[PDB]
Amino acid sequence: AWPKVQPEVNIGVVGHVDHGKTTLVQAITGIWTSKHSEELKRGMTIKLGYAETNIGVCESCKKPEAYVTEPSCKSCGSDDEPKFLRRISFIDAPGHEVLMATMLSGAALMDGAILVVAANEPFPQPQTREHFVALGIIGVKNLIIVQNKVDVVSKEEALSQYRQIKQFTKGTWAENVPIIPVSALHKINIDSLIEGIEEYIKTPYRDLSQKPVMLVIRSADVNAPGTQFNELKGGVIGGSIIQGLFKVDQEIKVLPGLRVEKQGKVSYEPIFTKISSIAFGDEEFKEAKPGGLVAIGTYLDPSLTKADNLLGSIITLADAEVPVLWNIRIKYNLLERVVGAKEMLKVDPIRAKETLMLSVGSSTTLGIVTSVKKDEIEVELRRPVAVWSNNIRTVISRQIAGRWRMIGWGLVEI
Ligand SMILES: Nc1nc2c(ncn2[C@@H]2O[C@H](COP(=O)(O)OP(=O)(O)O)[C@@H](O)[C@H]2O)c(=O)[nH]1
Ligand SMILES: [Mg+2]
Ligand SMILES: [Mg+2]
Ligand code: NA
Ligand code: NA
Ligand code: NA
Ligand code: NA
Repeated sequence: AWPKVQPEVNIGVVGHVDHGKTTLVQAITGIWTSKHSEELKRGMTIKLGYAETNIGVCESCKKPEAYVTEPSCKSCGSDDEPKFLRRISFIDAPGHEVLMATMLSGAALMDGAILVVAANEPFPQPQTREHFVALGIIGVKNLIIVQNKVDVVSKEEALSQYRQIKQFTKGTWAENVPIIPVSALHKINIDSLIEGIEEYIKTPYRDLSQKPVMLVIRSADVNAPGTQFNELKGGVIGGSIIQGLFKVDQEIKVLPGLRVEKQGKVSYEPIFTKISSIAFGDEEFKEAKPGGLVAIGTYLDPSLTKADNLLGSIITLADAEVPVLWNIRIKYNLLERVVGAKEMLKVDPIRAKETLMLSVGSSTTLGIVTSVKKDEIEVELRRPVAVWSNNIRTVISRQIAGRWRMIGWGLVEI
């Protein structure tokens, strides 16, 4: 039979609102992650979506139909058992223009991505561009472009759009990114997509000797219906491990941690705890490695792990030396244009005293620019950040026309 292992790779699903991201994740995994009525009432799904699947190959059948997402070869007309390849997970990022920050949060977890482009809409829509550029900046360059909703357009329309997309990727880092036509709704040509995922989004090399670091996704910020969060022994903290590994019974800390407030003075103090259990999907494990949304059981009271006063952005081993900073220095670069805006806009230079939004790991923090000199800024953060490394790229956003727009990026210098 097929093994039960944790997912070994995270694949983002990005693109403009209503282009078919959640439907595509369903076509691949069988799982619809969002709540239909909530989406109806709000006109959007604000949480990240998360789902998993095993991937196999029927070695007798021919490709792409030989690829399967369950232990059967019936889809390619064979009674043989498919060979297990790997388990993968998807991170369904919101496409709505008011939700870039959430997308950026999700993007911190991606090892690769699928950009979903609706065939029946003008390419490229504002969040098509914004998400594409964000992926570029962050370094999620193992990309597949999917032309979705091919069932509603003619061959000529699809061809025309294809030419637009080729023209778009031409002369960029994505010049050789494949473009795969599908219908997510009708599950048309999904096997070619799986084939593409195996070809273009290889599981990255993981150096398990690195210090363990996990980026935290608060439970209120994610729809992960398939992942067990058992509070029997205490609060469960979900997220994704970006380096090293964690093990049951290990001592860990949540950083920046708990908001304290002693005599007008405000600080965030680390929350130490211990791993009581580790879960992926509906299975328990002795250890957890990068890839997948892991559920780390602790011995903490759930009232703490769910608290607004807990700034839980990362988890590390208890021994880890991690600066927690209220004021940071960033060596930045600005985009030329506000790529996510409807109007054609140049991004203005960074000005002292302006408010910026900083995406660091899975966290989002507003800050005031105290100093701007050359290609470095100093910013006083509304809440501190935990800087677990010297090589950390933050994404910079600015409020424009009542929405937060990505305008650039930088290195957090410590
Ligand atoms: N005709 C057609 N409709 C689709 C397809 N994929 C998604 N849709 C529809 O388009 C709408 C947007 O899909 P959704 O996955 O919610 O887009 P998201 O906002 O990017 O997650 C939904 O009503 C889907 O039923 C497709 O391949 N063909
Ligand atoms: Mg959706
Ligand atoms: Mg139909
Ligand atoms: Na599956
Ligand atoms: Na198949
Ligand atoms: Na990544
Ligand atoms: Na068609």
